[PDB]
This record gives sequence, C-alpha cells and structure tokens, in this order.
Amino acid sequence: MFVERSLNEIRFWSRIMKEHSFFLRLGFRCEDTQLIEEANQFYRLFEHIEQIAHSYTNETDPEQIKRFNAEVQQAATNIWGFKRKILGLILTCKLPGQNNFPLLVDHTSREADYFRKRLIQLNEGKLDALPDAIIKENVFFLRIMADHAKFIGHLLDPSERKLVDTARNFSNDFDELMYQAIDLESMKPQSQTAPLLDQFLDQNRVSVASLRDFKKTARDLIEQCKIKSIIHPLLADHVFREADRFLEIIDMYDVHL
Amino acid sequence: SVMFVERSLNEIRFWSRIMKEHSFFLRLGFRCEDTQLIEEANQFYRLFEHIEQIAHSYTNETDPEQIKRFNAEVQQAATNIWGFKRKILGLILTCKLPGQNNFPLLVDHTSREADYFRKRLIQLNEGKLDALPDAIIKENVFFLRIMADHAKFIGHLLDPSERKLVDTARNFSNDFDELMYQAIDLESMKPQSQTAPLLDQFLDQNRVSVASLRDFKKTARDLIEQCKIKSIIHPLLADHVFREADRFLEIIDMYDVHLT
Amino acid sequence: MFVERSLNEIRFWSRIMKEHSFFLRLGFRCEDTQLIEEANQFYRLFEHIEQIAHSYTNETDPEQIKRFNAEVQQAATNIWGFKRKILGLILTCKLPGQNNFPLLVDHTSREADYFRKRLIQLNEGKLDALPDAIIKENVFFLRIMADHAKFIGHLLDPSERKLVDTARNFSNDFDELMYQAIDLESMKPQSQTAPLLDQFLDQNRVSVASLRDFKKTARDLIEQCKIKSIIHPLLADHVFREADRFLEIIDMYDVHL
Amino acid sequence: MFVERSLNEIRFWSRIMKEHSFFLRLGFRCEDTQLIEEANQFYRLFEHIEQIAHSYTNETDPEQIKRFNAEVQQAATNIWGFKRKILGLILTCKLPGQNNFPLLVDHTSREADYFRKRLIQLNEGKLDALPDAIIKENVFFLRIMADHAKFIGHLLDPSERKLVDTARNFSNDFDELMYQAIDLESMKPQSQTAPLLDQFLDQNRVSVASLRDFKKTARDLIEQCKIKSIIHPLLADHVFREADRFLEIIDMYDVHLT
Amino acid sequence: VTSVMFVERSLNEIRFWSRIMKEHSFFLRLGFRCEDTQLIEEANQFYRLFEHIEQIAHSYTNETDPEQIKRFNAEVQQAATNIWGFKRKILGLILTCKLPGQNNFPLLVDHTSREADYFRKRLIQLNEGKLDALPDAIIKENVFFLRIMADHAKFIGHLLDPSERKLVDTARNFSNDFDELMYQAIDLESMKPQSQTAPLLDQFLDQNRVSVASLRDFKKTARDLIEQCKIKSIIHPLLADHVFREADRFLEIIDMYDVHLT
Amino acid sequence: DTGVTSVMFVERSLNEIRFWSRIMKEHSFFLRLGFRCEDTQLIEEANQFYRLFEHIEQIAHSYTNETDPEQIKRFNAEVQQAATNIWGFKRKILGLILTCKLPGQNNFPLLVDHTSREADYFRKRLIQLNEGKLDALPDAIIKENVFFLRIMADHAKFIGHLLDPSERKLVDTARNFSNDFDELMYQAIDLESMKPQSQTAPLLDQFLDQNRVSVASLRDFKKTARDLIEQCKIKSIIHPLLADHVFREADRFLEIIDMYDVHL
Ligand SMILES: [Fe+3]
Ligand SMILES: [Fe+3]
Ligand SMILES: [Fe+3]
Ligand SMILES: [Fe+3]
Ligand SMILES: [Fe+3]
Ligand SMILES: [Fe+3]
Ligand SMILES: [Mg+2]
Ligand SMILES: [Mg+2]
Ligand SMILES: [Mg+2]
Ligand SMILES: [Mg+2]
Ligand SMILES: [Mg+2]
Ligand SMILES: [Mg+2]
Repeated sequence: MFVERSLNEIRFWSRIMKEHSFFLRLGFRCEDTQLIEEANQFYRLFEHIEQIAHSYTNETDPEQIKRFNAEVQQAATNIWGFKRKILGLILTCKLPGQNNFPLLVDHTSREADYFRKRLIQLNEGKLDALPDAIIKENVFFLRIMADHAKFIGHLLDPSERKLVDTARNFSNDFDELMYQAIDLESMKPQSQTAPLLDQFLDQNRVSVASLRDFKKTARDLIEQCKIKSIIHPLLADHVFREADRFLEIIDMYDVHL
Repeated sequence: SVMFVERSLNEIRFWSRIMKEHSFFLRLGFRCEDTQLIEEANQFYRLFEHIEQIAHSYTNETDPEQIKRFNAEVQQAATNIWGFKRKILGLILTCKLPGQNNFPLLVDHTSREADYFRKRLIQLNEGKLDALPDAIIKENVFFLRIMADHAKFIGHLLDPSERKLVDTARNFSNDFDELMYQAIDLESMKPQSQTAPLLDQFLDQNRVSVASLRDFKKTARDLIEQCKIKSIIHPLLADHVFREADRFLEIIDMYDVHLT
Repeated sequence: MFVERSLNEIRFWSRIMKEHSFFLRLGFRCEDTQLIEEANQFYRLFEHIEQIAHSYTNETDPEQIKRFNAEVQQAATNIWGFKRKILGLILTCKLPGQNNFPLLVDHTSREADYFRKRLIQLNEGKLDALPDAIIKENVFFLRIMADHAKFIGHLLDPSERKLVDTARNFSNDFDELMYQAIDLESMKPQSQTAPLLDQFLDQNRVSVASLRDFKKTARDLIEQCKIKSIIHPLLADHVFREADRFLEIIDMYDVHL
Repeated sequence: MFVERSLNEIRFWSRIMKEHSFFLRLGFRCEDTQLIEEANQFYRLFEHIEQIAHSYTNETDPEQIKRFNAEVQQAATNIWGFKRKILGLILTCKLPGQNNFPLLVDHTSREADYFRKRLIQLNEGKLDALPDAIIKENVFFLRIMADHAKFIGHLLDPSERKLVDTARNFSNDFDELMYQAIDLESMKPQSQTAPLLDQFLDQNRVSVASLRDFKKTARDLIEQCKIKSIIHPLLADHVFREADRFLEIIDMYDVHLT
Repeated sequence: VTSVMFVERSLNEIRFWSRIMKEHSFFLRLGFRCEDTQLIEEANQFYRLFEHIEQIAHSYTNETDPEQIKRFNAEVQQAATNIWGFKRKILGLILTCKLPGQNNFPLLVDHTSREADYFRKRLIQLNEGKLDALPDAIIKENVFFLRIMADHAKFIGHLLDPSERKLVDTARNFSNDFDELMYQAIDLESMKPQSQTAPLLDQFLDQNRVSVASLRDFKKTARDLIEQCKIKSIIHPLLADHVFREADRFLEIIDMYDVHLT
Repeated sequence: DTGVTSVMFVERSLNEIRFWSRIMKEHSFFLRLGFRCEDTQLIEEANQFYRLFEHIEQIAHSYTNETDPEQIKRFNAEVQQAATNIWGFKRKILGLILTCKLPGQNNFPLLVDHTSREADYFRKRLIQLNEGKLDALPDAIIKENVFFLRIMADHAKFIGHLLDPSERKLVDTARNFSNDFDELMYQAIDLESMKPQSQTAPLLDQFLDQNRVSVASLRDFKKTARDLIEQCKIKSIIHPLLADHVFREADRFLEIIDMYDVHL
C-alpha cells in the first residue's frame, strides 16, 4: 500500500538522516567550518522533510506523494555523497583530531542508501516478494545491529567493564547471525523454503529483542546519568529505534509466512 | 597478447583440475541409489579431466584465437557444473536425499568456485581484468571466505577424537571469519578505503594468516596420506584445499608486489 | 525381575543395533558391496529380533527367554566383531572416501558390547550392587552422551554456527562430567557414600536433561527440514532415545537411594 | 642527584602535561569556549616549562632548580584541578556531545598528581628507598599501562578487529599484573624481599617490553595511515613514550637490586 | 538515643568481627606445621581472647552504659591491633620461606589481616565520632568488601578438590566477576568526589548487589554440601560458614546504603 | 637412555625400585603434612611407611646389575607387598576424608587417590617383572601414556591449587597445562578403546609425537617452578620437595616417550 508505506519509511528514515548530521557534526574538528555547515544544512533539510511527512496522511494524493518520494530520494543521495566525502578525508588522514569512526561513517552511508533504494522500489512497484525481503532485510539489519553493538562498546567508558563486556557478547552474537544470513543468501533461491526461512527469523528474533531490550535500558541509564560513556543520549535512543524497527519487520514477516 | 595466453592457460590448468575434483568429491557424498546424479558427476569428471589435458597440451605460442575459443567452451562447462551444483543444493535443502553426505555449505562452496572461474574467463575474453585496488579487494573478499569454509570442513571432517587438530582447525576458522569481516568492511568503504597504505596493511595482515593455514593444510595432508591421524577426509581433498590456499597466497604476494 | 528386564533391554537395544547397521551402511562406499550386504544382514537379523521381543510378554516361560538371551547375545558379539573389522579397515585407510567416523564405529561397538555383557548379567544373575551400578552406568553413558554432542556438532552443516556452538558447549559439559565420573570410579568404593553418590546423580541429571531436550528439538527440526545438516532424521531420533534411556536410569537410581 | 633527576622528570612530564592539554581540547565540544581556551593556556604554560627545563643543565645552581621545581609543582597542581573540574562536568552530564572518556580524564589527572608528588619528594629530600619505589612505581605504572591498552582498543575503528583484539589481550594482561602488584603492595614490608621483588620486576618487564613494541607499531601505522582509528598520531607517540619510561625505570631498579 | 546508636553499632561491629578474628585464629592454626608449637600456642590464646570478647559482646545490650562500651571498644581495638601484628609476623615467616610445609596461603594471611585492620579502624571511628558520611562510606566499604569477595572465590576454588571441576569452574567465574567489580570500584574511587553522584552511586550498588547476592547463595549451598559431605574439598565446614557470613554482612551494608540513598 | 625401559630383569627392577621407592617414601612425608596434628595414629603410620621405602631405596641403591637374579626376585616380591601395604593405607586415608571423618586436614582426595595409582603401578610393574610379562611395545605405548597423561593432568592441578591465588600469571599457566593434558588424556582413552585396531605404527608415532611436546613443556615448567620455590621467588604452599617430586615423574614419562619413539 504505496501511501501507507512511503510515509512510514520517510517518517522514520528522515529522522535518522537528520540525527546522523548532528552526530557527524559532533565529531568534526572545530576548525572544519565548511563541513560543519554542510552538516547543519542537511540537518534542517531532513528536519523539513520530516515535518512534511507528518503533515501528510494515508488520504494524501498518490501523485503528490510520488513527487515527494522522488524529492526525498534526491536528499538521501546527497547526504550519502556527503558521508562518503567525510569517509575519504578521514581515511586519507586529512582530519587528525577528528572523532568520527570510519565505521560509523560508512554505516550511516549504508542506511542512507538503504533509504534511497527503498524509495525507488516504492515509486517503481519494485517492492520485494516475501522470500527475498526476509533475506535482504535481515542481511542488512543484522550487520547494522552488529555495528551498533560495537559503537556502544567503543563509546562506553572503559571503566564500565561489565556493560563493555555485555555489548561485546552482543557484538559477537550478531557477527555470527550475520554470517548465517550471508550463507543463507548464497544458498538462494534454494535456501528460500518455508521451513528454513521460518527458523532463520525465529533465531534472529531472540537476539534482536534482547539487543533492543538492552539499548532501551542503556538509554535510560545514560539519560539518568547512571553510567559513564561518551554516548549522546540521542544516539542511544536512535539505535534503540533502529533495533525496534528491525524487530517489527521480523515480527511482520513471520506473520506473512 | 601472448600474456593473454599465459593467463588463460594458468587459470584453466588450475581451476579445471578443481572442477574435476569437485565432481569426485560430490559423488562420494551421494547415496548409492542416486545413479543419475552419480553418473552426472562422472560425466563432469570426464569432461574436465579432458579440459585439463587439453590445457596442458597448449602452450605460450598457441594461436590466441584458438585460446579465446577454448575459453568460451571451458566457460560454458563452468556454467554447467555450477548449474549442476545448484541443483544438488536445491535437493539437499528440501530433504529430497535423506542419508546423503555432502554439506550444503560444501555444495555452495564449490559452486562459488565455479562462478569465480566462469567470470575470470569472461574477464580474460573481454580484456576486462580489474584495476589493482579492485582486484585486491575482490580477490580477498572471495578467497578469505573460501579459507574460512576450508577451516570448517577440515574441522568437521576430522574425527572428533582428534581433539588437538580439531581445536587448531577451529582457531583458523575463527581468524578467517575475523579477516573476512575486515575485508567486507574495507569493501564497503571503497573507493575511499582503496589507498596504498590501507591496502598494503590489509594484504600484510592476510598473508601471515594464509601462509599459516597453507602450512597446516599441507601438514594435515601429509598426515592423512600416511594414516597418522583419524578423519573422513579423502587425501585428495586435503591436497585440493592446500592447492587453493597456495593459489591465494601467490595472488596476495602478486598484488603485494604490484603495489609496494 | 529377570523377564521384564531382558525384554526391556532387548526391545530397546535390538532396535539400536538394527539402527547402527543402517547408519554404517551409509558411510560405506558404493564399491564396498560385501560390507553393504553384511550390514543389511545385521539389519535384517536385529529387526527380526526386535519383532520377536515385541511378541513376548512378562508371562513367557523363563527358559524360553534365557535362550532368547543367549541367541541375541551371540548376535551382539557378531555385530561387535563386524564394527571392529570396519574400525581396522578405516584406521589403516583401506577404504578411502568412506564416511563413517572411527569414533562413531568404536562408539557403536562400545554400545554393542554393553548389550552383550548385560545379557550375560541377566543369565548369570550377576547384576550389579546399586553403588557399583550407579558408577558403572554413568561412566558408560556420560561418554556416550559426550560422543553424541560431537557427532551432532560435526554432522551439522558448518553454516549452522549457533547450533554447532550449542553442541560444542554440551560436548565440553559432558567431557567434564565424565572426567568427574572417572575420578569417582578410581575413588571407589571409598567414594561410594550415599551423599557423594546422590550429589553425583544430581549434577549429571541437569546436563542429561538439557541434552535430551536439545536432541528432541534438533530431531524435530531436521524432520521438518528447518535446519541444514547431514544428520539423518533417524540418527537424531536414535541419540534422543539413548539420551531418554539414560535419564530413566538416572531417575530410577536416585529413587532407590 | 637532585638537579639531574629534577630536570629529567620535568623534561618528561612537562611534555606529557602539554600533550594532555591538547588531547583534552580535542575532546571538548565547539561551544565550550572557556574550556578550550583554558586548555590552550595550559598547553602554553607547559611548553614554556618544557623549554626552560631543556635549557638548564646538570650544572645549574640547585637553588634555581629548587625554585623551578616549586614553580613547576604549582603548574601541575593547577592542571590537576583543571582535569578534575572537567571530570565533574562530564560525570554530572553537563557536556553532552563531548568526547573525552572520563577514564582518560581521571588517568591524566593521576599522571599530574604523580608529577606534582615527585617534585615535592625532590624538594624535600624524600625520594623512596628502593623496595618502596619498586612497588609504588609498578603499582602506579602498571595501571597506566592497563588504561592505555583500553584507550587504544576503544579509539581503534571497530572494524580493525585483529588490532582491537590484540589491544584487549594487553588490557587483560595488565589488569592481571596490576592486581598482582596490589597484593604485593598489601603484603609489604614482608613481601619486600630481594627474591620476590626480583621476580616481580621480571614478570612485569616482559609485558611492558611487548606493550612498548605494540605501541611503536601502532604509532607507525597511524602515522602512515595504514589503519583505521580515531587516535591522533601524537596520542600514539605519547603512550609509547610513557611505556618506554616505565621500562627504563624497571631496568634501573633491576640493576640496583643486583 | 544517639548514645544508644553508638552502642548498638559498637556491639554489632564487635559481635560480628570478634567471631571472625576468633575463627581466623583457628583456621591459621590448622595450616601451621605440627612442630611450630610457639605459633600454635599464640594462635590458641587469640582464639580464647576473641571467644571471651564475643561472649561479653553478646551479654552487653543496647541499654549498656555508653562509657563502658566506649572502654570496651578501646580494649578490643587493642586486641585487633595485636592479632593484626600476629597475622603479619606469620606472613613474614611464610614469605621468607621459613615454614616449609605450612598450609596457610599468604594471600589468606594477608586477607585475614586486612579484616583485622578494618575492625581496628571501625572501632576508632566509633570512639572518635568519625564515621564516614554516606557518599564515602559507600565507596570505601564496597572497595574493601569487593576485594574480600574476590579473594573468597579464589579460596573456595583452590580448596575444592580438583576433581570437583564444575564447582571449581563456578568459583573461578565468581572470582573473575569480582575482580571486575573491584576494578570498577577502584576507578569510581579515584574519580571521587566527582563520581559521588546519587545516580552513579545507586547504579554502583545495584550492579554489585546482583553479584553479591548470587555469591551469597553459592557460599551457603557450598557450606551445606560440605556439612553434608556431598562434595570433595579441604574446606573446613566452619570456613565455608565464615565466608558466607562475611558475604551476608556485605549484602546487608549494600541494602542499608541503597535504602539510605533512596 | 638411563634404564627406564630396560628389558633386562635385574637392571629394570633396580631402576624401577630406585625410582618408585623414592617416590613412595616422599608420598609418606607429603601425606603426613596434611594430617591434623591430633591424628597421631596416621602420623605414626605415615612415618613408618616413610622409613620402609627409605630403607628399600638404600638397598636398591646397594644392589648392582651383577646381583643374583634370585635375590632380586625375592626383593621384588617384598617390595611388591610393601607397595600393596602403602596402597591400602592411602585408600584408608581416602575413606576417612570422603566420609568427612577428619575435618581440617589438608590432603586433597584427588591427591591421595593419585598417590594410590602410582603405588598400584609400582605394584603391577614388579608383578610383570617377577612373572616375566612386561608388555609388548604397542601395548606399553598405549598403557603408559594413558597412565602418565593422567598423572601429568593431576599435577598441573595440584600446582594450580597449591600456588597462592595471588600468583595469577603462574596459576593461569598451571591451568593451561591442566587443560592440555585433560585433552591429551582423552585422546589416549579413545586410542585405547580403539585398540588393537588403532595400534598401527603411524597412529602410535603421531600419538607419541603430540604427547612429547606437551610433556617436555610441562617438564620445563615444573623445573622452573621448582627453582623459583627453592629461591623463594614465588608465593605458594608447595613444598620444594613436592615440586621436585613431580618434576622427576614428568622427566621419567619423557624418557619413556623418547625411548618408545626410537624403538618405534
Ligand atoms: Fe543510524
Ligand atoms: Fe575447491
Ligand atoms: Fe547407538
Ligand atoms: Fe599521559
Ligand atoms: Fe574472615
Ligand atoms: Fe608422586
Ligand atoms: Mg544504525
Ligand atoms: Mg575450496
Ligand atoms: Mg549412541
Ligand atoms: Mg598516559
Ligand atoms: Mg574473609
Ligand atoms: Mg604424581
């Protein structure tokens, strides 16, 4: 259902790109003034997109929404190229002193691209059949979960030994499920049977729910200032919502099967 | 031009032998009632053995045009064995062959190796070999997975009573899992991650690991040849994975030099 | 009670022997026709024996059973001898490309032996004092438990990382209980105090009950084609019953104590 | 030797405090304008101190060296206060968005406290006798090493998995050496025998050597951009130089013990 | 009222650690060589001294005249000092290898004397009207006790028969777990007074309590298994009980402080 | 080659008695050390065993390869009764500890049982000698490794447990050896079950090979720890003579491994 889904995607992901520019900005060196401005530009861009998405509704004219999709797709492409650009400066050591992790940069670029791609599937009636969506969403989100588990463990203060270790065991849980998901993807279309796919979702579910439960707790502790970390609480909430979205997808794909 | 000829003969002398051996290994995994599948495997064995013989008869003086035609026929043999491995996998995954003995990972593994070969031939035939930074990343992302799978197969095919070597295999298994992920990340970070320093460190880190597995596979192979250890690894399988490890090592050293 | 016991043993173990003959035949190469024919021979002979034991009842003439015992006890000596001949051929590498694990072969042979000597026990009335019994069965069966955890781990498709790992944890669990059993053994009969034996039995039960559930779970998943393995739906059922059986014995030993 | 040792200590630790000033400012948010310039002030104070230290010689009037020590002591007290104040802002979440690890702020404050305490010992004639120094230096420095291994592992890009895991193994190695150090410490003066302290120095030396070498290597790969991290090259050379001084101390205690 | 709280606290402190110092006297005597008779005799007098101090501590009441309790604190603190000196003398003898054959872990001797020292310093706090405020109490007590629980896990693991592999593995896990909390506690402590926020202190207590409760259960079960003869060890049943009571003490303190913080 | 694997009746006898008599004598001291001071029956009974094996060791050392095979044969049967006696004593002690009849004593039950296994092995070896039934090489290889890999795995726990827990590095090293030999022992058990099929020269050669690297390494670790204890350089409750006692036992296992390797 094109209008339904378009707006869901955009409401969620544009909040994400908006938040991304804030985080990337926090990690720029103070003197990198052009990059700080770009970041602020993209901040307001996606902020604006966000407001527009919320002001639409299921009863909005499909054509108007197709144009919005096309427009949001172009913003998703522009934040993407911006992230790449930062990645190349960091990776060539052009920004000594800077505090963006290359992996987080690449990470946020993959989500931007997940976003632009989804918009194209929508505007093209090229959504995926259930067998393909189960594999591709999982292969995608399981890497994203594994990434978050490392961001948290890296941004936790090293004195927080027990929570650093807990995030470490989540970073290994998802490293390993991502690999099962990579194998399952190579064995397609042969792997794409009812019983293999149901088991695959079954097994991912218990972890994601656990991780989601963990990001929530972590978020509340950070907000209450109960732990030591360089984790901005908006970041903690952000990865919580990404986890929570993965879990909804997993649960709805398990209903469709 | 003559170097198109070298490179095609090297690729075929190596991978044709691998495709022929795959046919043997897969058939060894078949239940004794699967005569069609068994006979199909034997056909592919005969086919690639014959492709291998031809490839060792041609030479660096051979007409580039007859080499180019050999490539397209060999590339079609590759497409077909790939097609056949895919059908075996389908069957395993739907439990059509209860009692069969081929790991589905092994069936996808060898089928991945047929695809590698397929695409290399096309690359040569079009004169479309990758630039150094893409080759490096592409060859490794692929071969590090292969080494990772090897280490698992060895570990699963060793007899559970050979605790020390099973444990060693699992340590290798763990390292190449780790190296594949580093390569998946590099790959995602490309072209930004394709700088001289990053790629030299990537290859350096890989080389120490690959040479060590290479040595373990050889030592394993010598032991299985003399019945010094307990397993269900046919000696030729031990030799096969040792050869593919050696191949990978030469390629890394190749690129290492091209860059350094 | 000599009769109920014999038939219980024979009804259970003959099926185990029938089943080995079939598992072994699948490791045999297609060229190895004499081995295949002999294995199908032991399959047919224990199946026949299964059938005979399901026809008898606790009413049956003692002597007609004391001689069914000796019959069957010969059949178990013979299958034992055959699993041994397979072992020798495997260990000197005269059958390259076969798919039976030497550990598997020595393991069937140990089970086969166990049966042989139990029948002897039943006919000689040399059945074990309770303290000696608890230590003997547990040593034997813990080891069987420890091998099974390995066979499961090795015969699962390597792409089943989560499940391979679970089997490995069990494997280590049971190696540990066995080494504990072994030390109690050497400490016998000094170690054969009621509380020591009661603590022994308690520790082992938690693990055996775990693994039993795992096996049941795994079997159900392979039957349903939910997981990637080269474990036969029958083999999984086979180790489940041996697990199940061992738990019966443990529970009964705690009761008589 | 009062002058020698003062100058040695000052030349080393002044560069260290100057470097902290730089790392701390990198961790501040851009609107933290007063923090940034307070950091830049210490940067300068200590560069100047470093310059003066480097221009005096073993032959300088002890009375001027004594006064320099006292001047340096106060500078070290003030940056220690500055470090603590920053610790307080962070721990009460007054600075969201900032990127200085509280552990790192605490750690640099512990280094400042060490510097300042060594200047007092110097000026008072109250340096430790050997068996006390051995235990005290090691208890202190082994902790410095455990932290550094954790800072390295955290500041490494998460995708640098082999290097992340090597750093963790070093963190684990040093936690364990530090706890051994803490029990020896509790067991003193009884544990202060030549044999126990000889073996202490020996166990410790080998991981300090490996760690120094890992730091050298990390520094060189970062300088050459061969790996991914958020570790300024200078932070790499810095911890490398703290590892090296610990190792020089171990070697000189070992010589004295023998 | 306030004098009554001085008295209550003094007698709680003394009732508890007088028992501990006494038992330590026994434990250490058990680990001496049979030919070390002067040491054994000296251990035997300390047992008897704390036995009597414990007796008197249980006969005094909350109604006891504070001046007398004060005099009692001072004398028992002199006894604490004296057994500390003894424990340290022994540690010396061992670390200079002069008792080949003895069976007391030097870590244990040193552990016992840290508890002797704790007891001696609590009594001076009580007598001088100088108890820790809540923020410092919370950090000083956990720092002390976390090290104690860590040591205990080690002793259990070393004193279990090696054939008890599962139980040795649980002790060792608990040991690792408490090394970890101890080291969190040492970083919190260095970050004081900045780290002394109600929020950071509440989480510190919560995180420690999960562990201490869990080890407390374990030490009780182990104690019962040993009294019942169900497991193989060289752990005197009383020693198991002793370390259970110290865990229980520590869990009390965490609850009383969680309460007073909330 | 120092006689450990000799098949000459006299030489092998003296070698075995010289070595194991000293071992049992030292067990008599170690066991005594773990008794409560009030258990004087035990203390006295241990001192007597200490005295017996001390005596036997001096006599073994007085005999030569030239001594009359009839004397040696009677000596062996005496020494064999002695070994049966100390074995029963150790089992008695074990029984007392397992019924918790001695609260506060310090001998591990695994240690007591382990000393009774070394005793039983002395026992059975002298019976082989007198009856003329030393094992053929493929059996000796399996049987000795199974016995001695267990001895080695027990020792690395004895060291693990008797080191002060504040020696974290060394206690961790002990544990790694302990796990290695657990694993080597379980390999031998399987090898032993798979016999006589497994007794091929290639499988026994690999077995010994793998066994050797761990044994030489534990041997070296035990010599090093011995020297650190004599010097007072580490913290433990390991008597310096216990450290040397388990070094001599590893060392002998190493001769056996190296000599079997040659013969093989
Ligand atoms: Fe995001
Ligand atoms: Fe291949
Ligand atoms: Fe079976
Ligand atoms: Fe510093
Ligand atoms: Fe205590
Ligand atoms: Fe011994
Ligand atoms: Mg994300
Ligand atoms: Mg391959
Ligand atoms: Mg079985
Ligand atoms: Mg530092
Ligand atoms: Mg205590
Ligand atoms: Mg021994």
